Amino acid sequence: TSSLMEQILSNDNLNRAYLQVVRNKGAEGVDGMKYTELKEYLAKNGEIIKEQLRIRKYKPQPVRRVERNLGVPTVTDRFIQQAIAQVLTPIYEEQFHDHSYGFRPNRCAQQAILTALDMMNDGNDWIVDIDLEKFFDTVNHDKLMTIIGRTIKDGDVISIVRKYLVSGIMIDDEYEDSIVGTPQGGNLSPLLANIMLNELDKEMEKRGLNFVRYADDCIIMVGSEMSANRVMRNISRFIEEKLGLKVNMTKSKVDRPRGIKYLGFGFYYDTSAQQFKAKPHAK
Amino acid sequence: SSLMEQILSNDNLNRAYLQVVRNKGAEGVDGMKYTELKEYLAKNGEIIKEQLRIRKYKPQPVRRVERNLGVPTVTDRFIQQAIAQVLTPIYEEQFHDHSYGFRPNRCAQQAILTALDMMNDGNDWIVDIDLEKFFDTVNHDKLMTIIGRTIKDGDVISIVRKYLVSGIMIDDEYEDSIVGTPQGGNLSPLLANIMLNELDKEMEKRGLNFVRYADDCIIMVGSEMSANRVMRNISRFIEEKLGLKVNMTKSKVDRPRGIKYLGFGFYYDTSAQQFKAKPHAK
Ligand SMILES: [K+]
Ligand SMILES: [K+]
Repeated sequence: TSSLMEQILSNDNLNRAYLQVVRNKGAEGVDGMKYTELKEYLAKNGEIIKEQLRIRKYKPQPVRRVERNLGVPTVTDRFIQQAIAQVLTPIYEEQFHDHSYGFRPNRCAQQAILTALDMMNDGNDWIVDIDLEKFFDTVNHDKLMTIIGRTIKDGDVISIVRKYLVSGIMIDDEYEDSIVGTPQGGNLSPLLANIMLNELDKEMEKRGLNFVRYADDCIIMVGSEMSANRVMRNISRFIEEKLGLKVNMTKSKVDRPRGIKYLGFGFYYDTSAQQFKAKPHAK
Repeated sequence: SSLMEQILSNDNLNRAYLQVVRNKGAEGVDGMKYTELKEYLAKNGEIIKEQLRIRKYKPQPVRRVERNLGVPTVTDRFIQQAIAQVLTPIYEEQFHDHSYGFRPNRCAQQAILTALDMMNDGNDWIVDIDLEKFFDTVNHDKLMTIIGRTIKDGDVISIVRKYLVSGIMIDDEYEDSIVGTPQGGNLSPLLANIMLNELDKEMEKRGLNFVRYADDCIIMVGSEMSANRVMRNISRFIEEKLGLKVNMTKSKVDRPRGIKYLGFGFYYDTSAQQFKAKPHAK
């Protein structure tokens, strides 16, 4: 991974990124450029942008704050972000935990719900529901880049990824309202969050915990109230002390499935089926 | 090494019994609880196996439960699961990538995502064909003939036909956006997918953009005239070639806002400038 920048800038990869970003549509960024204008802009500026990226002179624009609050990158920056993610995603898909489901290829929120239901119906129906503050509002950039740097050795890729953090990329959280569809502004930021939170997945696996995670939204299924309180404390301590993220103490809770709201779903006991099932909760 | 001996193998039966216990569920007509299956098979498994080998095993009728469900006895769920475990890998290689219902590693949300991608590519006239319940209308001989193209083991054909007669069908709680283990669906959804795969191949040959979840399919077309023509042609194929029943008053052509599919409604996100989906009011 010492020379990933030229893979990112290859003609095939950039053309795939352009196609995907146009397919994703979305609102315009701070430059007012519509997604239908990207093609003509890159015909004139694509080679200049490649040369700027090669010497770390490309300057991402700040995201446009759009009001749910969204940070929308310019369509040029979504294109570059997508080009970066197309190369890093296969690298990290080999590392990620099978119970991580958010913003990953061939995975979705319903899969996370099904796995959690299997866990609850096996007897692990004490739920540790840890609530985290917004990832990109709180993550330490140096800590994140150090974690990424364990795998990515290409300093040019490290450099532009850091610049996109400063630009304000963030996670579109409409999945919390059970919305299905293409997120806005999420070509790169959800991958970066998964890289950091993959350290949490590894810790929970090391502890033998049953969990599902969707971006920064995790639930842990344990067998007793005493064990649930112990896990709530230990994992909350780990997240704040080792990952430097922030736990919402009042919103985090231990409960039975009936009290959990997760990825827009609630849980209930089906007395005919004699097991827990899930359905969208009232909103 | 026949299909039936594969179904009755020790590894296959043990996996089937474990999965059926894991699936829990209500009792069938014999009153046997899922917690009683282990002891019953310890005592009677060899008799059951012998009866299956010589085509003398008799499935019990499903139990009507109330949304109406037909619940097989837990022994029959076990045998159905044992059959499905061998037939599923065979048919998984024949099935279409836009078939999502009751298949390993596939779910309703994936069908929604694929449909949304087709809609946002400009195919936002939706053909919404409504079929009467598959197992209330399918002709058993027609279904078994389609299955027989692949399954040549007469002992497997025999027991599958007997399960059709017993009344197996498809738990449709996914229509209410419910996520979880269906009741009574160890074998019936696979059989429905085997026949409806004939529709998938016909739609693929016609170059149509579609998604299907069991007997619930929507087709994404570029214009109103094209959508009505597809509705005409595909409804005719379903009735004439598959012998299924199309409900005229419920089979419509509409824009995404008028479609309810797998519990989801569709709307146009003006900020994102694209269609998205979310649970519809119920
Ligand atoms: K959570
Ligand atoms: K339909």
